[PDB]
Amino acid sequence: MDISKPVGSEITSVDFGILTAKEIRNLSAKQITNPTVLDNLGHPVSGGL
Amino acid sequence: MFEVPITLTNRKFAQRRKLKYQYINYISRRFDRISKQQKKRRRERHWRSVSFEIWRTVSSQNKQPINKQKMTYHNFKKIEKIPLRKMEIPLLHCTKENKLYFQSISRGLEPLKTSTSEVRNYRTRHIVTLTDLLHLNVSRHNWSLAYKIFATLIRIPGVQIKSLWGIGVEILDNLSNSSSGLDFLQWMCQIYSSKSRSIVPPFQTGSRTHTAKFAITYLWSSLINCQKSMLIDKISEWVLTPPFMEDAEVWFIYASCHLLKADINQVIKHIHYVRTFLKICLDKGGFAVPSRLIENQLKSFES
Amino acid sequence: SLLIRDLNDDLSKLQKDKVSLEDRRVIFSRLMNAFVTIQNDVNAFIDST
Ligand SMILES: [Mg+2]
Repeated sequence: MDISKPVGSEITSVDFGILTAKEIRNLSAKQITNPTVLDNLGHPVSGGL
Repeated sequence: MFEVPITLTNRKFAQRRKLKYQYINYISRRFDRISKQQKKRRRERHWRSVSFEIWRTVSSQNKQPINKQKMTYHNFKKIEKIPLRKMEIPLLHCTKENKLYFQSISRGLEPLKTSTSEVRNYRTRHIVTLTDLLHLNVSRHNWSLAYKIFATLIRIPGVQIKSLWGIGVEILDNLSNSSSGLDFLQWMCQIYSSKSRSIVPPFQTGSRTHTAKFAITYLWSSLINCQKSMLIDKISEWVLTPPFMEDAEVWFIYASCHLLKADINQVIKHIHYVRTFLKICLDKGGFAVPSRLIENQLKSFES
Repeated sequence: SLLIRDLNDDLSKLQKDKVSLEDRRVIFSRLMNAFVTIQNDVNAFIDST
C-alpha cells in the first residue's frame, strides 16, 4: 500500500449467487481433459491441469 | 570365424563397392533402355525397399503372374558389351587387386576371402578377437568370462553399443552383482530416446520410427518381473509416459495391468478400465485372445 | 470423465433395434458405477465427508 498509488473505484457491496454452466464455458481459458499433469521433460501436458 | 563387432577396415572395400554399384548402374540402366561416388552407390542401393505367438510374415496372394525368358546369350552379351568398357575407364584408376575383384565378380565368380579374412590393423584385429571371445563365451554360458570380455570391450574407444543384448542376457543370466538387465535397459531408453546407412538393420535402431527389440523385450520382461509379484502402476506409469502412438501392444499391456490389479467398487473401476483399453486396443493391429475369454475372466471377476 | 465419454460412445452403437435386451442391464450397471464414484469424489472434496 502506497500513498502515491490512489484508487478511485470502491467496492460497496457483495452479492452471493450461483455460477451457471453457460457463464463458466464463456469465461473459461481452456477446457481441461487430461488426467496427466506433466510429461517426461517436466513440461505442462496440454489440456492438463 | 565369427562376426566381428567392429567397423570394417576400409579403403579397398569401399572402392570395390564403388566399382560394383557403378557397373551395376550401367548394366541395369541399359537393361531398362532395352525394355523401353559414395552418392552413386547411395542412389543405387537406395531405390529399393530398404498356437504360439508368431509375428507372422506376408504370405503368397495378390502377386503378379509370370515372366517368360528375357535373356538369351546373344541378348545378354548385348546388354553387357558396352557397360564393361565404361568400367574399363575407372578400373584404370583402382588397384590391381581391386581390378581383379571387379573382373571376377563381373564374370560372376564369388571371392574366396572375406573382408575379415583380408583385414589388417593391429588394434582392429585385437578388437576382432575380443568381440569374438565375447560372443563365444556368451554362447558357452561362461557369463563370468563373457562379462570380463564385455567390460574390457566397452572400455575401448571404438565401440558404440550394438552389444547391448549381449549385456541384457548377460547380466540376466549373471544374477551376480551389478545393477541389472532392467537397469541397463531403462538406461538405454532414458539415454537414447532424445536428440540429446551401413551398420544398421532392425535389431539396433533409431527413435524416429520403431526401435523394436530392446524396448519391447524390457516391456514384456518387466511385466514378467511382475510375474515375480503375483511395480505394475510403475511399468504402466512409464508405458503411460511415452508418446509413440503406433503401439496398441502397450494398450494390451495397460489392460493387462488392469486385469492384474483386478486380480470393492474400486475393483469395479479397474474392470471397467480393462474393458475400455481392450477396445482402444482394438484401435490398432490386433492382439487378440478370443477376448470373450478375457471377458470370461472378467465375469469370474463379476462374481 | 473420459471413461464415461466412452460408455456413452458404446451406448450409442446400439440400435438395439435388433439387439438383445439384457445388455440393457449391464450398461445400466456401468452407468450407476460411474455416477456413484464421480458423486463420491465431489462429495469428498466438499468434501471428504
Ligand atoms: Mg523391398
